[PDB]
Amino acid sequence: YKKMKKAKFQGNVDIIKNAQCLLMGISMNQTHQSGEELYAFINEIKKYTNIKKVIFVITDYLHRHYVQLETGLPLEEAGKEAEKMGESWLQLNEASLNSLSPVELQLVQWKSLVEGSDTSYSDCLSKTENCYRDDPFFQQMVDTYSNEFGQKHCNRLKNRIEITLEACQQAAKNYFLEESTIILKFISLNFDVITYPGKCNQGINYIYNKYIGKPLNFISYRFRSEHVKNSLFSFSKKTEESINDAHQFRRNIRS
Repeated sequence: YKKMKKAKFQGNVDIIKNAQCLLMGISMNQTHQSGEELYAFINEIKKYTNIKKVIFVITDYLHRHYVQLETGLPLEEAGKEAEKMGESWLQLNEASLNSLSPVELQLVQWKSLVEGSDTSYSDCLSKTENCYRDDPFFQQMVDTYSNEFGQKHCNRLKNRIEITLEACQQAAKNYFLEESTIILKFISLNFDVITYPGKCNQGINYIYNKYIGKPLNFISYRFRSEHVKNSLFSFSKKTEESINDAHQFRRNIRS
């Protein structure tokens, strides 16, 4: 026996009621944007019949910075490795993607935003990189992240490879800067509301306010479970492993 997961948006939802296009960045570290929880999300959003379009950005290519750290591969080649994760996500979540209809689905690959589908992205990164040099608030934000996640990653890797705490910090810094910059590419997709099962990335919020000069239309959502007559996903594996986790475990098998 098993309860049903339902999703609910946090705070006043008028921001959704006035929207026609909804965007969500799909993270490879989440467990909350796959399987039951994704289906839960799509179920809730379809209740807002003003939503004609949903955009999912698959955030996998972003991870090449960390995959390079692990593997020593060239960055584009680390990128191919990283894009295996997005293939895993697509294949794990066909049910949810096809359930959106008649709401139109747009799938966006991170690689398309960073490398063209122009010099649109490199221009966007320049703004983010200038901001890191010039804004002590943003510089501290980035530094704080790269120090924290530098540490987490070096301790993850110390026993299996020769690695420096400085190497890990650099990769984490470039990761965060790319992630911060992407919001400048998201606006090109014409979304009206952006959402996530948790708080919005602070890099993303900062860059948006600074260079658009408008409040970001973000709303989070949370999950709850209820007793129901017939509960779905009962044959689902009861193991909360992110796709990044599984792909790492996978790469340990081949050292």
